[PDB]
Amino acid sequence: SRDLQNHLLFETATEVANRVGGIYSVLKSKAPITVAQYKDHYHLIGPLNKATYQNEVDILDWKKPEAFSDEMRPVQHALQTMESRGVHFVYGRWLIEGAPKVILFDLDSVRGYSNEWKGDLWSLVGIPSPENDFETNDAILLGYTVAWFLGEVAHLDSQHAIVAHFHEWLAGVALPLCRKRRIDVVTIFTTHATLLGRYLCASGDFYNCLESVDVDHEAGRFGIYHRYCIERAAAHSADVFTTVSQITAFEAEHLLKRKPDGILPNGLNVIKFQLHALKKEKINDFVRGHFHGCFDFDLDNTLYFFIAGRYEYKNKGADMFIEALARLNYRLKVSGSKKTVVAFIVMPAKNNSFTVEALKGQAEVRALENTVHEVTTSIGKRIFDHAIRYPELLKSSDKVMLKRRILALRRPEGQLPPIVTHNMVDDANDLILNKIRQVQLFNSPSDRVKMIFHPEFLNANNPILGLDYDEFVRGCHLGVFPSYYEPWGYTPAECTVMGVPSITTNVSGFGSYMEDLAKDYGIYIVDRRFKAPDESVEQLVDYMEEFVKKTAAQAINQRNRTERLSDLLDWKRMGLEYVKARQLALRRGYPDQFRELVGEELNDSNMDALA
Amino acid sequence: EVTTSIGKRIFDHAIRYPGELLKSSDKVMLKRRILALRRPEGQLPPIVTHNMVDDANDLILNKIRQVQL
Amino acid sequence: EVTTSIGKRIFDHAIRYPGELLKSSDKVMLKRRILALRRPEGQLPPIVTHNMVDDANDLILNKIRQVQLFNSPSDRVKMIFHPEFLNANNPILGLDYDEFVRGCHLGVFPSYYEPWGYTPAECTVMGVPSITTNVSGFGSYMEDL
Repeated sequence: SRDLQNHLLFETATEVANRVGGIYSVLKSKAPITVAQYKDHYHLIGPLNKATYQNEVDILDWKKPEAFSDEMRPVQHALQTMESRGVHFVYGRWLIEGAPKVILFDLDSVRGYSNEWKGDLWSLVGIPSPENDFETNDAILLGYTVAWFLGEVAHLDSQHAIVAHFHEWLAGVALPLCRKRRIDVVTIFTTHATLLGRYLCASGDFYNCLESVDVDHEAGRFGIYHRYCIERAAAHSADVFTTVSQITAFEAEHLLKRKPDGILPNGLNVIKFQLHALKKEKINDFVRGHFHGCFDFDLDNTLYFFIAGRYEYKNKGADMFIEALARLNYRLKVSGSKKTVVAFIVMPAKNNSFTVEALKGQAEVRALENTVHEVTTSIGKRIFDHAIRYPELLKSSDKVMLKRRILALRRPEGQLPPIVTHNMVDDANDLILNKIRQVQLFNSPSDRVKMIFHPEFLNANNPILGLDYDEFVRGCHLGVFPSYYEPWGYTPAECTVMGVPSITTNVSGFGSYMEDLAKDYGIYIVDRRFKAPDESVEQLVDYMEEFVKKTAAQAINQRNRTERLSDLLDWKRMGLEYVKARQLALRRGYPDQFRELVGEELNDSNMDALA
Repeated sequence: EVTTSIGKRIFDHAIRYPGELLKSSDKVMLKRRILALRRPEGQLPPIVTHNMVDDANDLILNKIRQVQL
Repeated sequence: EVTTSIGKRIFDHAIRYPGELLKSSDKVMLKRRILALRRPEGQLPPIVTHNMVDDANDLILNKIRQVQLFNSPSDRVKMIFHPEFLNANNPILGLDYDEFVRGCHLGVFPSYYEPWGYTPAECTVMGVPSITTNVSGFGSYMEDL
């Protein structure tokens, strides 16, 4: 009879020590909080990537008697066993804050049992498996191996109750087998999206008619069925099934046919982040360089809005964003407003570096700054040297360079400040460019919202916008992320962690989470789920307008409010949901033993029903 | 302070395209500062920086006094 | 980051008065940073910093290829071709021409046709030894002093 109190934890995922997904970040940022709790009882397991593992893993020698404590011996012999049978792997530490221990199976050292396994899978779970699909070959390989490893452990270990957490389908094949072979681990499966969710939303309706689609048919339609089956099989074979967000839990219910037992939101290592004025000034420098020759508005009266993230035109809501800004521009012209909104779109596209036109802008305004500085320290010297000697300060020499530098700013007649900072490797087909053309936001002086597409990551060493993303974000006034498909939404979340009011939606994971915890705290949530497409856009313009018409003091209220929401997103608090999931996996596995530890019988239908 | 102001005024005119640059406020605190440097008539710049705990006897002082520097 | 962590710990000790000064936290981030510098086996430091819009036909690249200066460790002269004007605000070589020139030791301008040669001349005005030629305008003028 096993120890529920002092248990083992094995977290499995494709991303363990190779950034291939956004799960990499979850796992990496969670390490610290879980390593603190489980110390050397915790291991992450994943497919060894032979291209990268050396940049991320402190390779350890696992055979040395020191490598493991005495109670943790069994894992070591468990590994020992695996090597006998010719299963090669890299034990080691994953070089991140927390430095959790890691088992990385060489999928090549097992590639042999390929056919034998594709078969054994189909004849226990009816999961088809074409040979042209490497990922599933890899995901089956990984699966059989880990299940193998865990049986071994469960065999040798007999003191520790064993929980095994699996993330996303690619690391889920182990889940059916663990249930089939009646292996003595309680299992947990978290999905960070559904295959069908992505695929259905990859064209341009969803959140309404998802409850009435024939999944078996739609998976078919996408050449996905075998992948779909692994994702479902994992979801039913798990003792506890979870998703990262409420919104995704609803998608999972109907697309995978099992109602999630709970939600495991993504937290951040909030210390890792924790200025606005100091950084806003760097954005100012950019704007003067960009609107040189026709800089006709007041920076003390302009607001900076931004959107950022992967370039997913429809799914990240770049379409709503631009459209809403065009409609925000009308409202401000008609209302006769005094303010300007310069709106950045930071979304990496294929590009051929900066446009000549945008490089010049900056260089000429930088030289103006230099000349002014040289000229005024000259006046300084002259005023002071007069005063100290007691008993037009600009000489002709300075006037001439001053004049030259100001003439350098004039721009060709009828030429407007570019809507893009880079050379697009597809100017004609680009979804963003074409959408801001359609709405005719061309940065003309009449236009009260200005547009700036920057199709590349931000680095502080750039000739244009000399900010690192984190710097730029702080410098700004409002983040705008009208996402349509977005299981978590790190960017809005981490935007808020940095003390910057933001707009998300109720169909973002982060959004939906945030909903249950209004607008006074610097988070607006656009309803993209129940209003019609157009009413959603209009609600977005309302939130923007409201924000523009905010007094200097009304804004500093909000800023200060959101900044205090930051502690709500640390793993210190969100990690408690991983604990409910684990402890529900235990309660379900050893119902009897669990009653003895708690002093009664607690309810076991949800993680929240338990606690 | 005065010159960084002049700086910002010259830069803002320029950046916006399309004579006394010292405004009255500056000329004032400038004048005050210059006047506080005036020394009481016939008071020369001292030959010493410190309070001498024996001003009359000190060899150094007296010798520079004797040579009237 | 790590060093000021140490400075803080050393001072705070002494000031309170009355061995691995690097905690585990710091050793991990140090080790990652060191491993991130490992280059793929057999990769030598490029001879060029940029993307050549005609890599195969380029006169400079082809000549340094024909002389086989490939920057391997045995080579006692390293070769860096930087096909672009120098600007302080660059990711790679953050210097203006004038900064870079000054920070070098020797400018080499073996010109064949050059009625003056402002480059070697200004090089010299910035206090840097330089090699020109008796067929360079500036060289010729220099030979008479």
